[PDB]
Amino acid sequence: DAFRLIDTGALINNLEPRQTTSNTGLLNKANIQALIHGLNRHYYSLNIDYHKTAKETKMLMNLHKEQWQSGLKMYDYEEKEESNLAATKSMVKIAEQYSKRIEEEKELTEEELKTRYVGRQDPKKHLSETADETLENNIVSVLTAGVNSVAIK
Amino acid sequence: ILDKIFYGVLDQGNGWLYVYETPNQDATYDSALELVGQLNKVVDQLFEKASVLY
Amino acid sequence: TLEPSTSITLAERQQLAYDLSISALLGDKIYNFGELLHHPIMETIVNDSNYDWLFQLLNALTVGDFDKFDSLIKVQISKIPILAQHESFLRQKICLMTLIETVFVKNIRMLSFEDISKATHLPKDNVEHLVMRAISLGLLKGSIDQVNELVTISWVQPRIISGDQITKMKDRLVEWNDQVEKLGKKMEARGQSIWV
Amino acid sequence: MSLQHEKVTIAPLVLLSALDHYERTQTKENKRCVGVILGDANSSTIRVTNSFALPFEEDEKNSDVWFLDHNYIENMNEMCKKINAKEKLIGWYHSGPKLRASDLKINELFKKYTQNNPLLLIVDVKQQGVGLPTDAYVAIEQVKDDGTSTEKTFLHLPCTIEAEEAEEIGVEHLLRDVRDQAAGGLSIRLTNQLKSLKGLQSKLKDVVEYLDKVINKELPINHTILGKLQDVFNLLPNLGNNLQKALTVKTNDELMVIYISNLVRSIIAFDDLIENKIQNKKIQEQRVKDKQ
Amino acid sequence: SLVKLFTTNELMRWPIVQKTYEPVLNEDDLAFGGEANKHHWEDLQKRVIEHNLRVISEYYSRITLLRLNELLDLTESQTETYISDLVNQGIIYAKVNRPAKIVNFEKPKNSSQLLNEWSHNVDELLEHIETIGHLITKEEIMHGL
Repeated sequence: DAFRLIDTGALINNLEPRQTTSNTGLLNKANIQALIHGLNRHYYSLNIDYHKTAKETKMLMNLHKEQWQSGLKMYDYEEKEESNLAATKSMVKIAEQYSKRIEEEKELTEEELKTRYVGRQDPKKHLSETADETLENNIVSVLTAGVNSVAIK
Repeated sequence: ILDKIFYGVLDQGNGWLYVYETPNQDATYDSALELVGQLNKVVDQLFEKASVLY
Repeated sequence: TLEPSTSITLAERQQLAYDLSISALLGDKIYNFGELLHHPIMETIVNDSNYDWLFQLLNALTVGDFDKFDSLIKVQISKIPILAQHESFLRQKICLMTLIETVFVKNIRMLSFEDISKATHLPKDNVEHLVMRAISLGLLKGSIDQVNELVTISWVQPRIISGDQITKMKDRLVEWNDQVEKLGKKMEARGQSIWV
Repeated sequence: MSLQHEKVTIAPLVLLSALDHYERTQTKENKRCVGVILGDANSSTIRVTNSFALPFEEDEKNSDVWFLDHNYIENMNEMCKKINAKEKLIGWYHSGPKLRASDLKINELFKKYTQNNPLLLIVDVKQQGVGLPTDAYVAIEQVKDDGTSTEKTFLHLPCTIEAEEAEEIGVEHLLRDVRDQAAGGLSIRLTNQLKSLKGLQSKLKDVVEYLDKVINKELPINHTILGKLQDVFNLLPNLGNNLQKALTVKTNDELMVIYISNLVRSIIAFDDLIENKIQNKKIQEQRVKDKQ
Repeated sequence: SLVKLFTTNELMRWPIVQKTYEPVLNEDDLAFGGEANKHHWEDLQKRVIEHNLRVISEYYSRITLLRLNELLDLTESQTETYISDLVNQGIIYAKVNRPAKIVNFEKPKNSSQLLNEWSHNVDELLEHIETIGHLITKEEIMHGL
């Protein structure tokens, strides 16, 4: 946010240089702590409008463009099995915790469930997160394997 | 062989003692089966919870 | 790294080319003479007949001729005792030349003891040591099999590519690129609902 | 001599300064624009961080009529050192569109100012490209591919655009209208896969075109390129047998894992539906018995 | 020359070594230098046989027993004893087939190894195609001038 000093004795007129001929300046709201140091007392605030250009915004996109030779690169086919086995074991444990959760939920009152899973692993969002993450990783692995097996040959 | 010390198979052809590497029994399927059992139990508990809805 | 300011004596450079040919023939980690033959260094004796015998022998080496090689080596074994000392090494070079050229012509990732024996003139019992030398020197990366003579071949030492080979490689490129384009078109058409 | 040319990292500020430079000096067609690429080096990954304008001049004539001010480099060096002593000259960049004749010649002028081998950075300032518009070219001496005198020429390096904390904030703010911040994980990975496939197709078409040119002898015969192509063919695996069976068994296992995960997702949805129905029934009862 | 013999991946004949380098080795002290050094010659024979096996297993895959005895020069049963000892220590992967008189020096490849090799080959192919693409433009500039 830019600033520019108040004039001087225009406070005698009390008309700090601000003619509200448009709403475009009044939309911005002065900060709280900024007024503590004095905002409308010594330097009327200004507006800030970053103006872009088609060339610049087109091509700053390149910061999130991966290398072309990385999409078809399958990673080592041992980690993709250890990860699956670990995810399956975690799924088994989380399902057991889900069973005990459902068992315990029968005799709990809402004033506790509103704060029950604050400090302990909620064994439902973990299950959904593990399922979604492993399914996404697995689908990507399948598609990469098949695509390279067909196109590369 | 019956005690599974070496995973060979004895034969009565002429006195041969074929020796085979240990089997694999991949852990993924065992984990999947325990998961399936746990999800079965979860299904029964969830339907029991749905009795109040009915 | 030679410079055009001076090319010293033509006779001395001819002798240098002669020595280079001798060393290439008697060098261990050299198994393709194409670089020397089509280099300007060979222009010094590209016409002279005094050292034409070794040029013919080098051409036979590259082609793989046996009887012509035998006659030439018999006649010129007395030209220098240095070549006479390493005649067995030269014969092993002939055998390796024949093996490499037969692998590159007949293709086939597998082979047989009988084919190598016929194409290298060695008995079917010495082919094994021949491939031992070939693998150790880095020409191939295969693996032997003696119970059934089925020598297996993998990546082979590269060779300078001629004009004809370009057309076949270009056509294979065209086919591969067309396959890739078809796969990409199918992939784009099938999943246009999520490509954002 | 340092071998530091393995990886190149560019902050977006250098590149945007390049674009600003090109749009500022009103460079028309065929007029290249050149500046310096201040950054940090002596590590394996050369990193470009800041740039500035240079008074480079050249007539579209004999390649040796190129002109460049010598005092300007040191004069900028002193001020930039005063601002920050951690940014040292590591070469130069030109405003594309592709390598020119004088690139090898002018690079030697920056040899004394630079400490390591000067770095060339091609910038596709007018944006004809599709991939990254930046590539590095370190001048090194290696034997000729035609069996002739060793030549000191340029070598391409893998350049990746990466930002630091200071510049990532600005980049994320500036393009905070076109980037799809929702996107989704699997969808963005699949889009990356398709983009990589299209890039492979484009490079294959370029190689095919170059071979078509070389068979007509518009270009000479390079045995290194042909050898690399033959190696590419040799490395091409044959699938359509033992590898086929291994791939099939892995795919089957992987699909079974996918099946398990989908089952888990379905049961989670089941619990969500049950809980939501319970809460809806409770809300209906609440409204009914409080209205009455 | 002796160092060259025990560094090159090439099988050597035991009698050739035992009759070629034997005089120079014998005229010495400490090692191979008298009756008390007879303890060393057996060790040298064992080492050369071990080197022969380490080369053959690196090259061969289905060596038959008769030719294996020919190469190692071990009589008939010392060959099987040696193979047994070296595999028991864990240097080489070997498996005998006495009724068929075959030796399977190759190690069967698990699916993980196969797919890792395929992935590495595909990665090398992609890297090489990138290098070709980036050299094509350089040479086009060089000879388009």
